[PDB]
Amino acid sequence: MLKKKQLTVLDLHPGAGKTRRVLPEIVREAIKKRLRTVILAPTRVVAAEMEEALRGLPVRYMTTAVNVTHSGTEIVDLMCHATFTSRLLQPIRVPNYNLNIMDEAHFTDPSSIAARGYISTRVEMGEAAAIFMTATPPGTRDAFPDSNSPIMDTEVEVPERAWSSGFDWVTDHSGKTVWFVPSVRNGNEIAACLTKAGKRVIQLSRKTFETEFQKTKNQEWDFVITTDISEMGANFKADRVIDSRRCLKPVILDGERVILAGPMPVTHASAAQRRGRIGRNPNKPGDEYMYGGGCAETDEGHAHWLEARMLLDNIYLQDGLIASLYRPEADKVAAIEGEFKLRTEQRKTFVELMKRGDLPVWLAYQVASAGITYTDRRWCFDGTTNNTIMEDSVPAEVWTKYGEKRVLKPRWMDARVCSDHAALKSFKEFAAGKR
Ligand SMILES: Cc1n[nH]c(C)c1CNC1CCCCC1
Repeated sequence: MLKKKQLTVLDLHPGAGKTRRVLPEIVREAIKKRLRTVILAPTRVVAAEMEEALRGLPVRYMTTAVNVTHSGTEIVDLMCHATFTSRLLQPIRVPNYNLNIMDEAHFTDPSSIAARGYISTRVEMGEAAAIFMTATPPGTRDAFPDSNSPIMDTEVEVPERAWSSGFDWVTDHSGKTVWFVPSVRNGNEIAACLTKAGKRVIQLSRKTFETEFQKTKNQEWDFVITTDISEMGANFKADRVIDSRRCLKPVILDGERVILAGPMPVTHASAAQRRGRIGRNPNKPGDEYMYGGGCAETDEGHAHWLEARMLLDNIYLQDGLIASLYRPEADKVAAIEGEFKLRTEQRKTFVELMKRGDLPVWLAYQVASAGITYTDRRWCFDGTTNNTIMEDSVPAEVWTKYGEKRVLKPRWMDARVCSDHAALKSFKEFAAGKR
């Protein structure tokens, strides 16, 4: 696999041992052949699991999720998918790795799509080798792959709101359940209903993942309520998965605003990854998978692929050349390569609005391309009346950096800045000039 000019897709079924068995063998061979290597983890939790599988081997951990005293003799680096893309964008030299390994290469967040695009272009140019590790590569049509032990698959109606009757099977179970919901707010309602019935519930989402995941090992629990983030290598000691089969979809309207459409069906790749949380122990057959809807190709026209093109257009590759998206996922967006390329000063603002400002890629692009500097927050207050942000069914209010109380009304509206209580609190701090 390690030979230059080659991209290999390691597609063994979920639980086959790609991370703990195959990955250390690849690393040993790359070290023997003196190949400068990079290993890409989707989250900080998976990075910690990788250190346990690679313990003893000379690997340089470029993350604070691991506490190691590095010897300085390493030719293998390990970092998260988002860290790789961030360093490419910033004015810091990233080595031209001979071997590029991506674990959980099915991750559809914008920085993961960008990393696949950049790596596959280098391979196509005859410069590097690459290995994409996932049971569900882009374009998969099989929601029910093989597992370590048989799974009981049942199509059933799954509640998406609090309930009084009709779903006895949910609370009559005596094991442990991992329940996938379409959003943070939807999960809050189901958690409240279960807690009222005497159940012990843990909630997981992108912003709380590392902290709350530790609770699954440190305390007794009956249910885990989670968004699609737990599709990226999160492991649990459970015997049942409840899957709504629904997700939210960011959509750009008239190139003017971003809305969160849905809930709508998940892809076959997501359904297989959600199902893949159970049936992992070969000695424990009979884990249950309850699913409440069908699959569809909802990644076509999804804003993450447009945002990935915005990142790739602002990454240096060679003179005026721009990296393409990974071939099996390129038709998900209607975009001309190079149309989002910014000049030096606007690019610097774009990077800082994402890195320090914590704004979504699309929103960061509108501000930077309009010629506005990072600290200038006048655009958060001069939008039209129909862009007013609502807090508890009443217009949200902030004190500006000048000391004036103003209604939050952004020139560009992106629904992700107010999708939950935590997101709106962080966007209020940005509008006030607090970061
Ligand atoms: C380590 C681990 N992973 N998943 C589960 C479940 C556990 C057990 N944790 C409990 C915590 C409370 C005391 C007993 C041990």
